[PDB]
Amino acid sequence: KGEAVIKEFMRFKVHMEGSMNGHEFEIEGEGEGRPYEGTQTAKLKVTKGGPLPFSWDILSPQFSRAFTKHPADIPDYHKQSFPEGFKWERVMNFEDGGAVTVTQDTSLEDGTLIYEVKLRGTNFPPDGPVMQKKTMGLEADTERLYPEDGVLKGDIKMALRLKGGGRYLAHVRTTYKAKKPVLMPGAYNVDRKLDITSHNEDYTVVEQFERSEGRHSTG
Repeated sequence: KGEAVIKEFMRFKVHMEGSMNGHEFEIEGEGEGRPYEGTQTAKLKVTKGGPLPFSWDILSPQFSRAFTKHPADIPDYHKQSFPEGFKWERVMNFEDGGAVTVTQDTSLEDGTLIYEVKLRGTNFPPDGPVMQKKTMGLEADTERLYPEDGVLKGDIKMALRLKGGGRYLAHVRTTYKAKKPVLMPGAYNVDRKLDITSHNEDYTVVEQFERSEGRHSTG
């Protein structure tokens, strides 16, 4: 059924189980958006291990690949994968040695997208900006994707804003795997900006917004 199945308005539910420097936690949330316009929002709640003793900015990019706008000539790998869906596998590596491995499953149940996330973060300095909660959101960035063996492989130069000024950098590498063969794009870029739009004081309830749009590279 493919893109037919992804409607101009879609809802999702998400659950994450994670650990950061051995601190176990869980998140549950729900979201919605306009998949063809590249916009979405989510409301997340900490359901275990709260209040989190680390930056929310580690978690925010783990909460939705059906919601990227494409120009007419770039086929949408993720939208085509439905109703079966897809998985992804990510490594984030930060300038001070922090490391995060993340896996995700995306399915569709009764017209709602279902996301299950598993996260493990290690090697964060206990007095660094992530474990001291001294970051201030993700800067806009670009994911360079290329096709290989029926999967997409992405690379991001990510930047977290520091409280008081400056940037805290990471590289993000992800493989995106449809559960059935789909029409492959060529190599292309996805430009993203993800904002935390509201939160309670202890970040046990958080809302975020993301705009995502695919484009060709010029070289």
